Amino acid sequence: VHLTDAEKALVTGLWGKVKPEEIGGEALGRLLAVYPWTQRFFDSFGDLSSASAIMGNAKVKGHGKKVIDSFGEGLKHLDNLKGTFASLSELHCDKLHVDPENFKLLGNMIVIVMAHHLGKDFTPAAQAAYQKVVAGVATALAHKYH
Amino acid sequence: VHLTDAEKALVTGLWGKVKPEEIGGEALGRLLAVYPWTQRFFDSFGDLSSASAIMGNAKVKGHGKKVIDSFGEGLKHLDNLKGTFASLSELHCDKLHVDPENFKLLGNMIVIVMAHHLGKDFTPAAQAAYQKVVAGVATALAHKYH
Amino acid sequence: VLSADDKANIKAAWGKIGGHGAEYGAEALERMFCSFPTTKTYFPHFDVSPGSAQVKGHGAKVAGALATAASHLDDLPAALSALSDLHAHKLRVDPVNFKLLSHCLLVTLAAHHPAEFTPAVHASLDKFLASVSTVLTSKY
Amino acid sequence: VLSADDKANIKAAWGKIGGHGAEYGAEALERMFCSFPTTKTYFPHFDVSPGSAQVKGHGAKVAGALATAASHLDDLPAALSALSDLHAHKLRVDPVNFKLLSHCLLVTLAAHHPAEFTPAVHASLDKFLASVSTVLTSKY
Ligand code: HEM
Ligand code: HEM
Ligand code: HEM
Ligand code: HEM
Repeated sequence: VHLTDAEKALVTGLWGKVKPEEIGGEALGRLLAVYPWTQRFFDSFGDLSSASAIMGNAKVKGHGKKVIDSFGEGLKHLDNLKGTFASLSELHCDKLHVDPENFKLLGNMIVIVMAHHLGKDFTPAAQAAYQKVVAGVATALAHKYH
Repeated sequence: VHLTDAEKALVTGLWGKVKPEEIGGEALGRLLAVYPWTQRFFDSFGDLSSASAIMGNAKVKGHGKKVIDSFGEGLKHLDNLKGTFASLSELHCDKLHVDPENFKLLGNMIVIVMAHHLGKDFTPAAQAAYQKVVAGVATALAHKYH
Repeated sequence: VLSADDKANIKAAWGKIGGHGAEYGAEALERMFCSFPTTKTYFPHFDVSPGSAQVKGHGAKVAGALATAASHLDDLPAALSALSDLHAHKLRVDPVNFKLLSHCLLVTLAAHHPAEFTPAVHASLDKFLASVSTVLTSKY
Repeated sequence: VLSADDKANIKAAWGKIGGHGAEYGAEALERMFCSFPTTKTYFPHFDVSPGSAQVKGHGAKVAGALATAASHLDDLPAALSALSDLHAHKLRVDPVNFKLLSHCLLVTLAAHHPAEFTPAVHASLDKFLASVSTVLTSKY
């Protein structure tokens, strides 16, 4: 919930070195291929039958920008990480019925994709910080599961 | 979670027809039996080599008794699970290093032990009432998990 | 995976169920909907009210699949392949709800056979339900 | 379990690893200890400070077993039963930690092999490490 400003500077300084739109597209696409039951929530999105189809699915990329942009906002208020996502936890819990364990899985994809794009510069310290960000975002998207 | 009075009356009503030391002793024992890696947290307890040894362990009986006392203390403060489980949450977090996922395993063992003792009186409605309680206990045990 | 005593316990435990499995499945589903009502969303076409004829006849189905699994413990992937197509490929059930139904099924078993639901049998059946769950939520 | 596609991607992916394994296995451990510091309580006797002789030599052992698992996919319970005893019977590692370590391994392969770490390969490897986890965490 609270990073050291060393960790905080690590996340914002490496976020500036990636293009958030393809971070979201790849992460959401990698969730769908690695944890394919997640596709059940995406039937209006068209073809999700294979890895290449998910990666070539135009609405999956479009939805990754929505996901990643709201994630970007989370990176601007790491201290009130709960309030920015309260509309989203509202929406995933009560209208879509996404099990809260799956929020961790998408955050793991964001971490794996950051490593993919950044190579050596995604050090264990870089991951340690970003793990804290996705852990807190995931718990935030779960605050309304009763 | 918040419970309707019909659910509070159901939970407190059925609680007064079991003896908690049996529930606690049986729930902790079944946890260690069903989920063997939880034994790792109980090396000063001695023999946990078999289901036979576990359910015969006198320290297990003793600890299940104290666990059920705290659970029972939660049953009287359902609308205050945070504050009532603050002391035990930080102990499990910072000292014991107990992964928070395991809180729900022990909670589930409490449900199953109630069904064992109560038979058909543990109605599906009775289960849903108790399921809400153990999920609250499990949540409260794990938000001061920094 | 399972041990010899798991296999022995699962098979021993499954024998004591007998013709009650059809009802134990129906009760397990009803307990799953009553406690975890978001699992109703997997059965929109069902009358899921308690005592519904559809949940009754479906508990008999789930039962028959579990007894089949209990007698083919070495190779679950083979004997449940057709059922893995259903729950994974087309239905795409979140693995979490198998844990839910597994728990409700063990609640049912604890609620009906107290002298037989020993801690050892319980541990083996939990692993049994974990193995069938892994088979059915696999291969999308 | 895995599919023929998953088995094909595992051998192929591990094949493209080569002599880098021992290095990846150490970096993975280093990522786990740094991201998930409670995992360090499983190695109370190790150095576990960044750069270490023991952690590096231990990463090789982790990398060696995975190579064995990668070529014995149809019989992991057999070729990993010695490792199951250590982690499940002896150490009693909490399953949650095998997911943390699995995750850091995939970060390592993503960080080192961009072009080869395709979404399909990623998917097959997550089932690979998850199958290995199940064996290593199971009693049997
Ligand atoms: C960190 C994790 C996540 C974030 C930040 C996030 C964010 C968002 C956002 C911003 C929307 C916009 C709503 C819209 O305009 O339609 C959305 C919708 C949605 N999300 Fe996520 N989400 C996350 C996790 C998940 C997971 C794990 C699932 C399912 C496995 C999921 C499934 C959906 C679905 C089905 C929609 C509606 C899509 C549509 O109807 O257009 N989300 N999410
Ligand atoms: C419903 C969930 C739980 C409740 C209500 C609970 C409650 C308690 C209580 C009352 C104590 C005694 C503290 C004292 O007397 O000072 C305790 C200590 C302890 N708990 Fe739990 N606990 C729960 C879950 C767990 C789990 C899941 C684990 C491990 C898997 C665990 C491991 C321990 C250990 C090792 C101790 C200390 C015993 C010793 O050091 O000998 N607890 N807890
Ligand atoms: C031990 C675990 C399970 C077993 C053995 C099992 C078994 C079965 C069987 C035998 C059928 C009927 C196949 C046929 O004859 O056509 C079926 C269908 C179905 N199952 Fe399950 N199942 C399990 C878990 C679950 C869970 C956890 C869910 C959802 C939460 C689920 C949802 C469904 C649905 C929606 C159908 C379709 C029924 C229909 O369309 O009428 N299953 N399953
Ligand atoms: C798929 C994942 C893993 C694999 C393949 C693996 C493999 C191994 C191997 C090959 C050894 C050496 C055995 C020997 O000396 O004969 C070992 C030892 C050990 N492992 Fe793992 N392991 C895994 C996950 C974990 C995790 C998650 C933990 C704890 C968080 C862990 C903790 C240990 C410990 C404490 C030792 C003893 C080290 C020593 O005494 O030298 N392992 N493991």
